[PDB]
Amino acid sequence: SGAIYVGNYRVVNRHLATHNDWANLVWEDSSRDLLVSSTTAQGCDTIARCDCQTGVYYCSSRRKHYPVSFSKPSLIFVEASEYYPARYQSHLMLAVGHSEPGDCGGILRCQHGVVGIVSTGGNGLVGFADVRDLLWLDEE
Ligand SMILES: Cc1cc(C)c(NC(=O)CO)c(C)c1
Ligand SMILES: [Zn+2]
Repeated sequence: SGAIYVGNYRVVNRHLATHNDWANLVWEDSSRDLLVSSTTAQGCDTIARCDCQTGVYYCSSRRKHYPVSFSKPSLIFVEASEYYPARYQSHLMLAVGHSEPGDCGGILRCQHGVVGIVSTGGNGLVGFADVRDLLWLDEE
């Protein structure tokens, strides 16, 4: 589980979005596993605006923050899960690291702020949904 809180926006894994998230939906993209809902109060997380390929993510399944290299966001084939059938996930970054279904929502951060959230796993590789192209999160 886990969310980014920037301005009056809340960014979650589409598959872990609540009734209130959908009820207060701003934007979702199933192919990205992303959803943004409107929030009553202001968030404090800074979104990275950068082409960083190194950072630290939180892995709840190890209660540990792992420094990682990660690939640039790309269209990648992701095997079937509880929430999506075997499909091509867009805006996805891969690193070598541990990832279990419940690690979705763990933040990936570089020196600039939040790069994305854990979205995929398996075969000793963690996948993060990029949010750095969503410029509109830094305004209204
Ligand atoms: C955090 C996380 C971990 C794993 C193993 C998976 N599974 C897949 O990659 C697809 O089957 C998903 C969706 C999320
Ligand atoms: Zn950066």
